[PDB]
Amino acid sequence: MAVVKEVLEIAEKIKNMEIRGAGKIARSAAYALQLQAEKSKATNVDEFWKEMKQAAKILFETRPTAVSLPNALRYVMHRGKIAYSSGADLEQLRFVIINAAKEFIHNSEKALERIGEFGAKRIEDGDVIMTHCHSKAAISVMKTAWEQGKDIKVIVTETRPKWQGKITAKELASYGIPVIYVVDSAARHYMKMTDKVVMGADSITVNGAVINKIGTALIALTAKEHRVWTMIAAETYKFHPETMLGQLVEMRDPTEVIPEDELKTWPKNIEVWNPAFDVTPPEYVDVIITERGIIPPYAAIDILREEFGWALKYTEPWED
Amino acid sequence: AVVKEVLEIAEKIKNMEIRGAGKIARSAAYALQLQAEKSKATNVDEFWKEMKQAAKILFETRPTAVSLPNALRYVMHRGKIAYSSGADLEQLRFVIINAAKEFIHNSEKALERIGEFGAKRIEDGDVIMTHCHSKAAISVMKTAWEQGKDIKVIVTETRPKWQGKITAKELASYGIPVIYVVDSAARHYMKMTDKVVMGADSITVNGAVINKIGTALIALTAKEHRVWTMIAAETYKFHPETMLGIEMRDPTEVIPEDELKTWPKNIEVWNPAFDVTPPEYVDVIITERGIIPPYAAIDILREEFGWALKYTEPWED
Amino acid sequence: VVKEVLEIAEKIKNMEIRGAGKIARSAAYALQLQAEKSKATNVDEFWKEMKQAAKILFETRPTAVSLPNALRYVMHRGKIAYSSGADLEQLRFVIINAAKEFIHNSEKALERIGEFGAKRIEDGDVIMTHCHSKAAISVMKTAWEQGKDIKVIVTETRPKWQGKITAKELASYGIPVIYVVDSAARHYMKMTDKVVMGADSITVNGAVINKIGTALIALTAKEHRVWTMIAAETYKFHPETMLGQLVEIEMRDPTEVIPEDELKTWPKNIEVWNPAFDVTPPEYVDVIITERGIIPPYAAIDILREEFGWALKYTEPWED
Amino acid sequence: EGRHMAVVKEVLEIAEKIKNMEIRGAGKIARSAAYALQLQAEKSKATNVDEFWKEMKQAAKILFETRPTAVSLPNALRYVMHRGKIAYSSGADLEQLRFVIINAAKEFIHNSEKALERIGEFGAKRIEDGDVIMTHCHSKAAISVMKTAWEQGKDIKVIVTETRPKWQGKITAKELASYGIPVIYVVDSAARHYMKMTDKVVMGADSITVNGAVINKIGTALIALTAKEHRVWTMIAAETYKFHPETMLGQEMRDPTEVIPEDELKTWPKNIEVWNPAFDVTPPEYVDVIITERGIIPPYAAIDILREEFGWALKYTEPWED
Amino acid sequence: AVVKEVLEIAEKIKNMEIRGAGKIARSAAYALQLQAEKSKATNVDEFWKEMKQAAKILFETRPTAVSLPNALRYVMHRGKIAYSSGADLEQLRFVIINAAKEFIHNSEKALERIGEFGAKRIEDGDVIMTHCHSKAAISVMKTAWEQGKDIKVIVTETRPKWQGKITAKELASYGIPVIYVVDSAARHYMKMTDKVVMGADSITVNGAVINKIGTALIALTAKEHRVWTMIAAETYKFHPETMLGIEMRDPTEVIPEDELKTWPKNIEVWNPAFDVTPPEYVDVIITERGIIPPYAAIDILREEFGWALKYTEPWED
Amino acid sequence: AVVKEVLEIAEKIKNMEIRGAGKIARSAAYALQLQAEKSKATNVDEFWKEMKQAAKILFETRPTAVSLPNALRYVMHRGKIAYSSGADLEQLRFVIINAAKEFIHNSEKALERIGEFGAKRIEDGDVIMTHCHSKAAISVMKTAWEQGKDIKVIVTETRPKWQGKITAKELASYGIPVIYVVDSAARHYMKMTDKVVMGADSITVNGAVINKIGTALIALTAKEHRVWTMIAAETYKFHPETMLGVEIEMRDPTEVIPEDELKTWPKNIEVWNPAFDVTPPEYVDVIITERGIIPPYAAIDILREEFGWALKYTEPWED
Ligand SMILES: [Mg+2]
Ligand SMILES: [Mg+2]
Repeated sequence: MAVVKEVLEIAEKIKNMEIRGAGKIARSAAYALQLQAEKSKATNVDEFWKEMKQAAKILFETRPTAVSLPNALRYVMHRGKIAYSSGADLEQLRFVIINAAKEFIHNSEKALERIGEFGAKRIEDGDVIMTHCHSKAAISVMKTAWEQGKDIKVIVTETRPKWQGKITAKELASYGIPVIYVVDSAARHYMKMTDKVVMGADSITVNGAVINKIGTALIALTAKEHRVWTMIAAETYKFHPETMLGQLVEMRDPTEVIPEDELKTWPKNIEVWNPAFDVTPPEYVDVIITERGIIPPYAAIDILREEFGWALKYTEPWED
Repeated sequence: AVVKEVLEIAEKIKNMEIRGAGKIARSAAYALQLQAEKSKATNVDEFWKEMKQAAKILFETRPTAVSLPNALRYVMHRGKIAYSSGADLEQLRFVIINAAKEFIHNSEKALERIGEFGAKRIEDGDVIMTHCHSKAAISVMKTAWEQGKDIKVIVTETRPKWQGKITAKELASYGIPVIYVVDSAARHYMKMTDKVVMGADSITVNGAVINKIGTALIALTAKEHRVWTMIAAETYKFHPETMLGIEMRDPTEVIPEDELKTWPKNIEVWNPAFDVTPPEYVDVIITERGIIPPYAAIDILREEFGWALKYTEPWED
Repeated sequence: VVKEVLEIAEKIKNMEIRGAGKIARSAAYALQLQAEKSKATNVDEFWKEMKQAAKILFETRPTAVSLPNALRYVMHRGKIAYSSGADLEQLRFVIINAAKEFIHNSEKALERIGEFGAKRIEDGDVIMTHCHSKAAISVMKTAWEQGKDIKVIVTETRPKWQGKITAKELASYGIPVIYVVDSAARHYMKMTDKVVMGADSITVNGAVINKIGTALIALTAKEHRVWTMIAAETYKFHPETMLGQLVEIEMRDPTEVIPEDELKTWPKNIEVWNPAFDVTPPEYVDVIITERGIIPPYAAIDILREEFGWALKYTEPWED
Repeated sequence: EGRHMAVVKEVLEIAEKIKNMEIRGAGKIARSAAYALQLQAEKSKATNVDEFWKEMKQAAKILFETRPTAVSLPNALRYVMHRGKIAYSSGADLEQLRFVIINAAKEFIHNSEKALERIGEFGAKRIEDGDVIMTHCHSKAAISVMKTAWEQGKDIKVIVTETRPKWQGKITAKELASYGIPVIYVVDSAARHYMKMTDKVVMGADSITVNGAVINKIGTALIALTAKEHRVWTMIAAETYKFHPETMLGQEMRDPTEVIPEDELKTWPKNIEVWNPAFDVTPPEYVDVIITERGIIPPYAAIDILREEFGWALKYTEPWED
Repeated sequence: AVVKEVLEIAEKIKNMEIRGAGKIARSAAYALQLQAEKSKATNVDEFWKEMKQAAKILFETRPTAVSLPNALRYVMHRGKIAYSSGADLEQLRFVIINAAKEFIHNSEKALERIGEFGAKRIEDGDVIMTHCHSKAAISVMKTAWEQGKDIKVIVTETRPKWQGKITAKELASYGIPVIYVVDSAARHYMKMTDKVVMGADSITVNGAVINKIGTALIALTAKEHRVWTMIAAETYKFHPETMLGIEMRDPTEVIPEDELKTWPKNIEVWNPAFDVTPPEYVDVIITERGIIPPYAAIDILREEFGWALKYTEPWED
Repeated sequence: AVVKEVLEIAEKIKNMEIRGAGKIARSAAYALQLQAEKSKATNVDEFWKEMKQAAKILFETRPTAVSLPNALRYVMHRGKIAYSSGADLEQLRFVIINAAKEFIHNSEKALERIGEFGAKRIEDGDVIMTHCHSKAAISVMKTAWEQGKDIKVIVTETRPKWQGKITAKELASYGIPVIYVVDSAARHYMKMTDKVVMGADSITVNGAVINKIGTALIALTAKEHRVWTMIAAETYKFHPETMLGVEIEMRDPTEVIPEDELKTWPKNIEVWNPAFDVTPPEYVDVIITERGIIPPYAAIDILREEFGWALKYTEPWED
């Protein structure tokens, strides 16, 4: 073990969750690799690649759950592993790893903006838009469309149990966008007057299925039933290599639904389940809006391939 | 030319003292009965037009109500049929009182009988999903279980007013295991649901179901999962009109007045009471006279309340 | 039969008078005169004068639908009376009476249909229509006159261009019109709230026979979940089926499509087919707007039975 | 000394004709743009791979900007440039790079020249003797599939839809009739009525979206909808360079007088607005296969064509962008 | 007070000397005819009282028989109408006797009639895929062919009892081209099938069809390929209840006893007799009175067997 | 200059002496391995020629088979990359030999791996339905059962050859509770099925599955009931062909109706015994290969990345 202090610190903040959010986390791990590369005591082209992998394993293990973390690492390590086994020199390999990370970081910092741009192109003047939860990426599409002078109205679903809809209603209204706040159970009733559906995603599966706050799949279902164009705004680093459509089907604190004081006063045979997400089938989603462009759900695997060097080779860049 | 025994009820109905689909329809019937058990009518002619007022009276107390005009249509139809065919005082006065009593009884045993029919469609081990707080739907659940059927109910929260808490506590008290979830979880758990049993506010001539907001979403994913879906609704909830192709409630029902004051002026809170569930998303409707296909609603209107295409209320010109 | 009966039949055969309503009313009028002017001295002798009277009108244009219905309406009621041991005068009365009743109702049909349909039109509704249906237009004018702000998308309706007539007519009343070629029906179904069309005839199951193009529109309306209404008088309901033997209605003159001049400029191996109608399955029709009220398509048979005494098993009222 | 103009005159000349529209058609344009890049590579006076590559990118940029509405144009550019960008980045020298580019363009032009014939053959594999085929508008690719099947000895009858407002069906009817193919001319409204006696639907395309959706003349989607309703095998004949990386339109209202002649329309109350959309969008689910010069593929493989043929991927720049 | 002949026919239906939807229906009806033709009653009320007794006894032989209750409903419905309208002994006796004859004659022309109605929907050059061995369905094919139509029939094996072999030879006998294949080949050959014609054991109140296992599978792929799917069934096979949302035959039908003895005990050979085909997967039902949409099944229960939202059968108090 | 053992195995293969997807594959790979291990070439160029000739000799034996050519592509594609890159004689031999060995090893542990991956997607209590007799499919269930996961398996008879009996008996042995039911009952029991797992005779470039007749019907109903459906198949079963835009293989009619009984049937009757069903990729959630689970529409990527196939290129042993 010969990893820099910088790296060890970043992983500490990640492992303890001092750094949260797909974007910030990914940006952090990429930057950690960048540090291990800039300030490295190495001397040969193998000692460097070795310690580079040493670092990536640590960062990786801070949170098995974290979705964007593994990808930021794969992004930087795949290009590195390719330049490496290409016979590249020491100072040569270092350069590769630094620009890969720096390019990742920059790309990520601009992620929310570019997604907004790409999604706004699919937003028309007079469009009534329905959304769910509190998604920065989705909100960025609506905001950009409004800043382009497009006259839109956003139907915000409450999003029980944590009510993320309130934050979304207030945030959107703050920019001056007309908002209609509604209970989740009303998504179908108003799908009849919705032109576009724009939601975010915790992660995307290899089949292009969408993992997001419960209710999401319900909205997508009725949107599909009404031929309402449905877009999912998500960064490339949220694309996941495994299946979840029939492999997962995370349970959260039951008290999020029924308050502690209230829950204890309830019968014993009544059980409160509070599932965090549901899985939206690829067929219920028209396109996924990423920082690199709009793509169809089933193109998810191409993203995993082109971006993070994924393949059934089933071996992580920092592995062998 | 109306008895106080009538306006006696109309008042409470018009003022909400007598509230409930069942009770309101029964009182309306009872009213039309008294005017037939305490009336000073010479012959059948002064008698009939004497009730057309009693019916029209109650009819205008709450045009909004659904079970209100059906109760009236029930008796009055069987009255105008005999009347027209020709009848005297004690001839028509009879068919009237007779019908009113039947309806009233048929109603008192409604929830009981609906549970009966519904239970027959419930199997041991059936996981059941429901919405809002329907006595009709709950009766079905409570009967299957009281027949020795091992059922487990998934109760949806049912925002904005949380009728789910009521349904959850009530069912658990009967000793029925309950699983409480937010409305948004309806699709997620539809995968492990066997039967969907919900109530109704009203039913349309096409067999469409008008019920608390969210009901159509559940029915939509039930159909997506080929889950047998039943709507427990008594005959007098059948409307002779179309609703497919809107009743906004108090916005503070969703966001409290004190909290809603803070919110920006460009944020409106919409609180629709119901949504409309298409007949194709409902397998059968459980009435107190049997189980029927949704689109059979038009037949119930004809048989039960004497509805015909070229129509005119049975208590008018 | 008398003379008036005969002089009306020719004005029907020679089609010197047409229009679902006009001929129906005229057919009923004839039977009325036969009743009002018959010199029959016997009841059974009178019943025979009516049967022959009707048989004569019926044979003028079997193809016509309203005709046999006007006769059925009047004759079914006459036949019933007769079988109850009704006298010469009671039957004459029953007939004359039924005839005038049918005539009156037919006279108020367009108006009543207009009223019934307008109740199903909301302020701000975009309505797509096809051909030039007096019944459909009546629904639109009536809604507009109730103060409802509507915009009507009028389909061109080749080959005879009825859309032009409808566009000019609706626009003349102040109703904003969008005129499009038939091929754009799907394209604009996305901004349509309601579809209102007429019918040449309705089948025993609620299937609609109307001007070529109608079924395509209804097809895409079903695809977009757009409330579809057919405006049609009760006497347009036929006891025939479309689920059984394959029946394709009249083929019209090719020159309606390609004029004679242009047509002799074409290669001989090109045939110009010009079907008048197509069939809309009852599954693509939400409601039919009749002068007696709104009904689901599967109630069509109820109209035939209760209104025209038709019976799957029974015979024609003026037969035997 | 090595004095010379960066972009060669031939390129500016070809670009001119495409800009002035002197050159038209998805094939001809794509062919001319590719040929320009070929000439640039054949006549460059550069003396080092870097300068050459730079001039190459200048050439493409000029061509790309002639018509941002022409769909085949940028794909001809991507085909040649993507392959040049690869050779270039891989450290190839002037000679090697010139060859790669010149060879790619020749390859692209040859494939385009043979595209109609090949689409014709791929489409015919799916046509059977006695088949009743329904078409729309006037598509050379689609017509090619029909003439090819008819020439393989397969008797077919073609139901030609009128295709208003511009009446392209008349052109299609006369043309098919001329090759000796029996034709049934019909109004657009009759599509569903005759879909029951139809075996195959073969239409063309103006462009194909990333999702495999089809952009074609108004009415195409309607026909496809009723074909699906009836399970009639539906094929869209389209060259690879018509595949686009965008969604839906990727951008059209034509002149009202195309539908209602001016002399008659000046007679109509302003109260009536004549809407004449050029295209409609056909969902990939109403299309069984797309017939390409490289073969038959399902609609959702459109993204594979973009990648393999035009080195397309989720990048921020085009192969000729710095 | 039932007459000898009624107890005789009743016993044969109970011990099954009389089997089959048709024979059981015509027999039950004939029994009612006899009770009415030989009744020794002299009072209209005593007579009707007998008819109900005789009907109750006939109805209890094979409770689960489909057409049995309907044969009784047809006759007894027209009987309760005449009676309740105030008919005299002679008149009621005539109505019942007339209603039974009508039903029996109708049932005897059923196959012929169904065949004719179905054939109208069979174009020349059509390819038909069938299942099991249904006289009704085979009647449609035999008829179309007899009308001079060139059609080919694809016959599915129909495990476990190979009823397909019977249908094949039979059809072949008439000189109809036949294609025999395993059930599993349903979908693979759907692509070449113009129309699907199959029989039915019974039809539900929703228009769902109950028939030999596999029927619903064929109907599913048929709708997948949008092929016209017809179900040939007699009106008396329509039942007032819902099944969708059955009988388990002996495993020996699948794996012979001789061999099933070998197999490990941790294996179970399930052999259901029927499956439930959703009305959505069937276009029309071919009846002896006409071609109807599955959803029009309720109009047949009403129009033919006087079925309504009542609680009692025409022979019950 | 084709080595002895090469013409040797190419004989066993063309003579059906050797049969099976895996076996004929590994065997074909091996052949190329010996050709490389015992070649008498002076330089690379002449050696490659020998390799390209030994390959074309194995290929021409059954030019329509599926596993075989994928075995050849696996080794030959890797050899061409080397050769093209300027690989010297010994190097190229090394690449060839080590590629044949990867292919053979990977192929020997194919079933274990597939069962290992498929098992990850099988939950405790799950009811699995299958068709025909698939070692790969069976391997998944067995692995799940041996994982402690309580599972029942509905086995479909699978006429006309009754492969269901074999599968029912086999799964029984491992101690797995089986439910035998005729083909016609697939839908009736899909209502209680949690997962569908079947095999494949091959996979097309578009992800469509070619398998024993009746396979498409089951996937059809499984799509209707939203039951997670899985197809277990070796990567070398992917075939660079399309079914999109005739009969695959008509088997002897006697498997359906015996000669003794058929001989008595009239001319009018004609029995058709298709061997395969074509299952659309839309009715298949994932394919289970020795390298992991993949969506059907990714079949083209397996052909490209595993066997180096590309529509615009020629087989690695051509020219
Ligand atoms: Mg009805
Ligand atoms: Mg791909």
